[PDB]
Amino acid sequence: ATKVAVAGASGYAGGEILRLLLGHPAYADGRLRIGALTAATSAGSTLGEHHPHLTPLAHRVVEPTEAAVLGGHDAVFLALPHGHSAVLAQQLSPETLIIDCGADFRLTDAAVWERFYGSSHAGSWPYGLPELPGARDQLRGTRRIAVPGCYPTAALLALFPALAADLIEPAVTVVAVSGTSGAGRAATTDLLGAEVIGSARAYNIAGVHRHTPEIAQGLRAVTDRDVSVSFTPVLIPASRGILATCTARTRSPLSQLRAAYEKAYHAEPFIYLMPEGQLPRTGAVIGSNAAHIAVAVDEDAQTFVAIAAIDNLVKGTAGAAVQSMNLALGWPETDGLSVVGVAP
Amino acid sequence: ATKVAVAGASGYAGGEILRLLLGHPAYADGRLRIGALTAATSAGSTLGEHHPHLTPLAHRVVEPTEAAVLGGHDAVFLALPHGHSAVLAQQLSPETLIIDCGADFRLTDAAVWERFYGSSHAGSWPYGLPELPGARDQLRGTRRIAVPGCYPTAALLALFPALAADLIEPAVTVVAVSGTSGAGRAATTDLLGAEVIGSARAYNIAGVHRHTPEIAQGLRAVTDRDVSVSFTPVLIPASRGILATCTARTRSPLSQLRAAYEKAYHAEPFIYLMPEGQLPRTGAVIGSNAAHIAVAVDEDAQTFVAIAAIDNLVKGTAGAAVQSMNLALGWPETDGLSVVGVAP
Amino acid sequence: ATKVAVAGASGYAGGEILRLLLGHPAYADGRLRIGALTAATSAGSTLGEHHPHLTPLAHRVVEPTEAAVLGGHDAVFLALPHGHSAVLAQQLSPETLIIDCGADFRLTDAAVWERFYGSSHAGSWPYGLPELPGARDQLRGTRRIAVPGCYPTAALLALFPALAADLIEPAVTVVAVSGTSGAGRAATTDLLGAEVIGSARAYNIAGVHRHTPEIAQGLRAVTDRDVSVSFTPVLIPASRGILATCTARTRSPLSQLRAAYEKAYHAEPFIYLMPEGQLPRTGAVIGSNAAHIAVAVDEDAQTFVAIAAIDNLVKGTAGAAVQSMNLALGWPETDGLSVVGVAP
Amino acid sequence: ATKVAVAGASGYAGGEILRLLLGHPAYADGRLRIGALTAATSAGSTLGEHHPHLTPLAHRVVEPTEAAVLGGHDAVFLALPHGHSAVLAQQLSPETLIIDCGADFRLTDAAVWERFYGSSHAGSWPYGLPELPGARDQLRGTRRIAVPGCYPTAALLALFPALAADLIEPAVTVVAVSGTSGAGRAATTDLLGAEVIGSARAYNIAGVHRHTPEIAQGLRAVTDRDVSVSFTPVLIPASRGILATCTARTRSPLSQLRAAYEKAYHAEPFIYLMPEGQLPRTGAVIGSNAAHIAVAVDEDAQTFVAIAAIDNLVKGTAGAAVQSMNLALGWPETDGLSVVGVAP
Ligand SMILES: COc1ccc2oc(C(=O)O)nc2c1
Repeated sequence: ATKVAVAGASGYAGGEILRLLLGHPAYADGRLRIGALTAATSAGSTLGEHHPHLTPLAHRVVEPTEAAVLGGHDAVFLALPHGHSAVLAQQLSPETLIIDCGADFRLTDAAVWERFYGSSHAGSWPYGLPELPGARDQLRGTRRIAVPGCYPTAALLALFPALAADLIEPAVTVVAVSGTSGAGRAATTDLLGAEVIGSARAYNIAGVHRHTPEIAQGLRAVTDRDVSVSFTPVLIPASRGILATCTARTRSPLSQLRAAYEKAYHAEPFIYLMPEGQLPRTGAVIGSNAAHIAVAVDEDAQTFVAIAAIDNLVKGTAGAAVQSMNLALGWPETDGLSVVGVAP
Repeated sequence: ATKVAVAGASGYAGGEILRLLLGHPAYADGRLRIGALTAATSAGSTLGEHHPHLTPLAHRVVEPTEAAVLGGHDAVFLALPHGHSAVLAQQLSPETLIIDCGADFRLTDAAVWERFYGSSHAGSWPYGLPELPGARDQLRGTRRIAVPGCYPTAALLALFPALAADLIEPAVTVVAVSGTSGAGRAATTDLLGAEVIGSARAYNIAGVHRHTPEIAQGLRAVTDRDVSVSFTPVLIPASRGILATCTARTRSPLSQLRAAYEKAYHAEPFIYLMPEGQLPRTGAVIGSNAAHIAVAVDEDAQTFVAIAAIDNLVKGTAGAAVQSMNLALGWPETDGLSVVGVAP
Repeated sequence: ATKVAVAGASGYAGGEILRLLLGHPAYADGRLRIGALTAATSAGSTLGEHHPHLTPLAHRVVEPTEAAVLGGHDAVFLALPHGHSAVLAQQLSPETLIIDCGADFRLTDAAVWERFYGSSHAGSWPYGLPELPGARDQLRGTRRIAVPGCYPTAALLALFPALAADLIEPAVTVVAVSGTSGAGRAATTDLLGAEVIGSARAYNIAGVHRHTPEIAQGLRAVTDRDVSVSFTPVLIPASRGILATCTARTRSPLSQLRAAYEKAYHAEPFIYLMPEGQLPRTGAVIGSNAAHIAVAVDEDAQTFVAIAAIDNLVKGTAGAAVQSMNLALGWPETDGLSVVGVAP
Repeated sequence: ATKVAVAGASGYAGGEILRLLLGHPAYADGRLRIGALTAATSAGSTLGEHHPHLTPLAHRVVEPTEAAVLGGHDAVFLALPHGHSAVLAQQLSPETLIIDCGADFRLTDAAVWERFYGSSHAGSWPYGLPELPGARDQLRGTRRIAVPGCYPTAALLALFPALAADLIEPAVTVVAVSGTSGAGRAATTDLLGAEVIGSARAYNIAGVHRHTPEIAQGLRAVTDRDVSVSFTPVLIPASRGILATCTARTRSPLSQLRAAYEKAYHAEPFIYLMPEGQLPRTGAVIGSNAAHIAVAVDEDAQTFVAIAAIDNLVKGTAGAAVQSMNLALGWPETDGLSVVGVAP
């Protein structure tokens, strides 16, 4: 009865929305209808030209991207770059579920948006990260979703408990490796297979990366102290995956950092704490909506280290969208989002 | 009802079988229960120490592979080296469904089997290739199953429908590239990551790879003529996937061959014919039970060319295992096996 | 005192030429200066913005590709392995040593050329593959070089000693895996890292690959029969590397065939026969101008199998180019060319 | 004429010394000669069996690792599987140049050594990082040399100059990604291509890594305050390369920090300072002995960021090893070591 359209369907995100939408129970029983699949430039093509893993929808024809095609859908995924979701949302009937993978609606501070993105703040919508305290309540039956960035999802999951229990200091370093699908499907020379194979490199360093404020915005959402974030992302030879290594100055004990995480997550179905003597690997969460997380303390340096492993495309993008979609239409949150990753 | 056991749950196959069983719809509604996860290798530990993606079963403990342990199971998965499924099939009730991922019960010729293994021939169970014509009816209600080798699964899918209608000569050549995951978890020096990264090498050439006669066996089943197969495997920097390039001297028009395949596979839900001038790619099938297949004709060389992409671990082993038992138990055969790959 | 210019310096073939020139003995003593570096687009930027691995040259500003800029150089390299260089070559003084990496001057049949390239045939220079019979002689002193394609160099190297001795039939099959760098540096979607990592796809199949007639061409110079080439190329997750699997039916015994290959190759310094029971791998030759070669007989298939492994940018391109530059300036053939690869 | 021996030649470390030795200019003129090749578990096999990339020495036989096999050599490179070569070192003539790629003779603090390794402190020989203040002198004419770890080489090359001019706090964080050739050649189930490919994982975190102290020790040698090291190593899908992300609270403008680096390094030919707007990548330095460094300041977070790239098997092992052995014998430091990488 609920028909959904996808803007950006030819992208990596839109291909991952459509993969999950195809595995959904409400798509098996026909509750959910895959409607119009639109793209910016390849309007006229079949889906199987872009996404040959989506063979069920291979025949589909990709449509232009305007409200003339997105009307009369109940949900609408925008897997768009920024600046487009803002104008496009305003064009759709305010009763339709807009779920935005773009950044346009993530930020609460307008002057912060302006410094990192260079367009005008559209405004804030419910953040698509159910585990974040106070977010699940906000998304229940909501008709707007701003899905998080991939890196902030890894960083908040790794760091927020220990800072929410005031067991670490509100200055955190984050260094996260990520696979090449976070860069997008836009072809450049830095994303050529020959350039990324057999090479790592960090980029947009020393605070300029746009996720930096997102990490701090979500860290400020469980603390009263000023929050400082040094963010460094590294590109590695992998197609999916994000290993976030999170550090902060601490003084509290391990048994208290530990016990605070399993209280935060012992009921969270998608967040998994590694058994003692295990560390997360991106490999283990790939294709799933899970996050493998380990905590430890560096004593000779008085530092808390949290490590976190998500899939940039699932829990960092599309999974988060469908998860928070489920809460938006009252369906079971884990409707269609497995915790078993495809390995090796 | 229907209790399930897995012998050799330590290795790549066991985990993959467990991964499928966890998504099987009979596991949701209870008609299937995951029981003894047995293993000679490291009996005593938790699964998670070996399969950190199967976290619903990370707590389970690896009992050793014993007749006593598999006893009292309505179904026993056997993903171990050759020779031990001959031993253990003899130690279990002839009514228990035995699905063997090993080699023992595949070759219905006896001098051939001793020829390339040095064993002595255990016997012959129905070939778990529900798309080999006739094989579907020999598994509808069976209790003994031998699932195929990964490369044969791909060659015979690429080659049979054209040899079946004798549009090709029975002298076939097949060079197939595969990931490191079909070589097993037995840590050897040449399977190391540093060596297999950035490297492709041929191995077990000049028809001495024990998948050579298994391709033969499948192929005589569709020709009265004299088959001779030149098989070369090549290993490439990937973990899952098989791309099989299969060519043969031909003289029939492309149209005659094209339509033969559309006939053999139009109502095959797992076998997908690439649209005209599209080509299989392993990344599109990985994590899926799909075979992606394309054919053309080399006129100047008067060769038929067939390309077949399977996920080596799903459709080439575990997914076929699961597929056969679906037919064994009179459950729909598409249950718990998807055609949507995980890509990129 | 030889001045050298490279047209196409911002790409892979050009960059690898420069890399071999910087470690050349003639460059170390002033006998070879590195003149102009040109490319179509991106003039005025620095070479380090394209090849940060070539830090000795990183300061060099890239100039426009005109026959002017290229003038006043004793040797000019045309780094266009996928481009068309015939125009320029006939606008430069004919006293210049011209090394064309592209295909324009490879083929000695205008008809074959128009069919596979859709353009007017521009002629036929000495094939820069010194190892093939009577190839090294036409090169000694030559001021015009046609550099062979990566795939062609491999297949030819593994099959010709045996066609030449009439110890195999002239109907050869060649299936070659290659890293993504042979696809050049043009930013196309299907060459992004996300796409090529974890996948393998055959491309341009059924003899529609412009390298098919080149292998036929080079093979025909060693026999009298026509030669029928079934050539299949596959892309694998690697940046460099070519491992060609070459089959052909025979009734020769192996010891005769190995005899052929030792005779063809005992005094060839860039060509290494694998000891009995060893097979080449691509990682073993990356960086080196070497080729690694094995040969076997599938007897139950009456087939002869050869494996060749070379680097697609060294022996398949810049190494051959430089190896034929040494023969063209009367310098030692191995000057600048290592036989030791950079593994792992 | 210096006869050189290599203990543990069949490992990644050893293979990389012999490769560098073959390109050394004193191995062409004959002042250097490759003597014994000791191999613990494979005496009696052919080196080619272990290092198919080293074909000039494929024929050599691997001998048992014994002091008589080595004696009678002017130089002995020690590269044991887990170092711990103090025992064997003691069995050698004091006349001999001993270059230890292990850890036993690295650390100058015997209690530190005991705590991290759990063993006798055997002492400390000159550290093979000629670029460190006052270390190059300790190296001219030495006959003992302790090769530094791959990780400390990069962390100390990214951090020493800031600390040396007192421009950062002495509390430093290091997150370093690395290829699997830094973890040795010992066949283990988590070092398999199927496990590494597709995955990143941090290991031995939060002070547990035996290179945390090494980084701490080299940093102390340049400032008068005391230093803490948060060190986190991350394994990524690559055979070679380390990308070190280094941070510390900042005391200064960036102009002060860049000056500190251009002064410290401008006369170091293996250290390359990235230009305006560029950042280092591991793929630029592969197989060269260069390190590429860039530095920046994150003003919002009051954090300095250094990024360093080196080939772990070259500048973190065999290159430092041969670069030291050049100074041990008064040869030019740069002999046999290029600053040009094998990209892509
Ligand atoms: C992570 O959030 C996004 C948002 C837009 C995107 O677009 C693409 C693309 O590949 O075209 N990937 C995307 C990811």
